[PDB]
Amino acid sequence: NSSVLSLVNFTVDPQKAYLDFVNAGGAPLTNCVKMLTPKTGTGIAISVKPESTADQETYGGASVCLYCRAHIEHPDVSGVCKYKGKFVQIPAQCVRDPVGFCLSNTPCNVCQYWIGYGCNCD
Amino acid sequence: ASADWKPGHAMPSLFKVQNVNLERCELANYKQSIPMPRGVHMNIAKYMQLCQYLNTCTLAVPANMRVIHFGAGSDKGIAPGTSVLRQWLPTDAIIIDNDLNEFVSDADITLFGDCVTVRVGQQVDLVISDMYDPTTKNVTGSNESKALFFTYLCNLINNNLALGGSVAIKITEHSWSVELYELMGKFAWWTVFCTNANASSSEGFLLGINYLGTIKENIDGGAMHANYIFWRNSTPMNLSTYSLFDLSKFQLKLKGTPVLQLKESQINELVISLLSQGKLLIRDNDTLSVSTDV
Ligand SMILES: C[n+]1cn([C@@H]2O[C@H](COP(=O)(O)OP(=O)(O)OP(=O)(O)OC[C@H]3O[C@@H](n4cnc5c(N)ncnc54)[C@H](O)[C@@H]3O)[C@@H](O)[C@H]2O)c2nc(N)[nH]c(=O)c21
Ligand SMILES: Nc1ncnc2c1ncn2[C@@H]1O[C@H](C[C@@H](N)CC[C@H](N)C(=O)O)[C@@H](O)[C@H]1O
Ligand SMILES: [Zn+2]
Ligand SMILES: [Zn+2]
Repeated sequence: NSSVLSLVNFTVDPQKAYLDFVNAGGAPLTNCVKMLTPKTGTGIAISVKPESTADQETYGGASVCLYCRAHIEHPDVSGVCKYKGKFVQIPAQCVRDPVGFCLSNTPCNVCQYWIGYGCNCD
Repeated sequence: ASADWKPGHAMPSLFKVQNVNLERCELANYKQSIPMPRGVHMNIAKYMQLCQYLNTCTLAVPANMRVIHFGAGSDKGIAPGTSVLRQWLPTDAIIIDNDLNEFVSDADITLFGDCVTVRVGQQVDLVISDMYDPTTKNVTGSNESKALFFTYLCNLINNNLALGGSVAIKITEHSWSVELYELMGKFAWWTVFCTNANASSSEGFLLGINYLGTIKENIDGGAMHANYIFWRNSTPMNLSTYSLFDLSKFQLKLKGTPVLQLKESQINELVISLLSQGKLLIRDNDTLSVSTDV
């Protein structure tokens, strides 16, 4: 873990740094906080309470946030993390690297579902 | 066994009333471990089982619930229990957590440093402690009452805990305090709860349910720890997480417990009864201020 974290600490684009590292075979960040949930939730991206469906897993919000995990500045103009204090739903085929998934996808605007992973706005 | 489907075991009055010497703790399955769901830290199950048991207790659950979680960090730099608390508690509850070492968590406020640096300005509603001092593993002589963070926690119960609030404080065979057992006598009810997910450890959560501020039961703390150990030595506990199969009722009931300000003279019997049933908290209703001091 210390390798990729100290790696995203030596660059101006931490998001690109992490993604290029794991796209090149680097080990995803471990110890993301996976919750035990009923697969009953709405299935949205980010939620005050777990909202996993049968195809998702829920993670503690801070633990899947690169900027939280590596103790570096959050890019949000408001300075407030989008994940910390909340829960994040991850497609189950993507649990090998929750942080990589969150760095690579964005929740829709109208609906709060992952674009391409639940957003049916088209 | 039906007990495998419960979140764990609570010390029965059968052992609370014994009078024995403190003996060594010898668990038949000691340190044996149970696999968890893939990627799920064991502390997820531990905290969830603790929460499931507290779901059967008369917890006061107000709006803007004030919760403080000591020993929330880990050697992995993350905070699984805090996340369980976020999942368990009402959305408008305030979680403040703390640990000697740096970590990141889903709490509202996170304070690094010794718990003695945590200055609680107002009274809180629920204290969770999972603190354990590594030096406790150096077993040299007799197993005596311990100070460490228990001194701080004992003073907290006496000064910074709402009437009607509750505590859940981790103890083990060697990590325990006479004073803290005695203070269980100032709550409407108390027990020691051992999760099934970690039943092979002498760990238990010393629970004080509904703080009353006066002595309901006179407890000999040294003797009570000896009873706790006598119970652990007498009681087969099978490691299990079956209680986590059905999580449909996991969240803490939204009781809307009222918060009242009252002078000591006005407590009388109705209020005492309401506090003992988890139906009332007495404390300030200002803005919570929990910060780190120098
Ligand atoms: C209960 N017990 C204690 N001992 C002996 O007494 C010593 C101290 O006993 P303890 O009070 O630490 O109790 P126990 O061993 O049950 O605690 P355990 O290690 O399970 O730790 C419980 C929790 O404490 C916290 N913890 C333990 N160690 C640390 C740590 N180093 N740092 C932070 N937290 C820790 C964690 O939450 C952990 O899950 C033990 O290390 C061992 O030599 C036993 N020996 C046998 N043969 N059978 C036993 O049943 C037994
Ligand atoms: N005096 C203290 N003040 C604050 N934290 C302490 C103190 N003493 C021990 N601790 C913490 O007790 C914690 C015990 C850990 N096992 C906690 C695990 C954590 N609760 C979890 O959810 O995984 C360690 O992180 C210690 O740093
Ligand atoms: Zn963050
Ligand atoms: Zn959409």
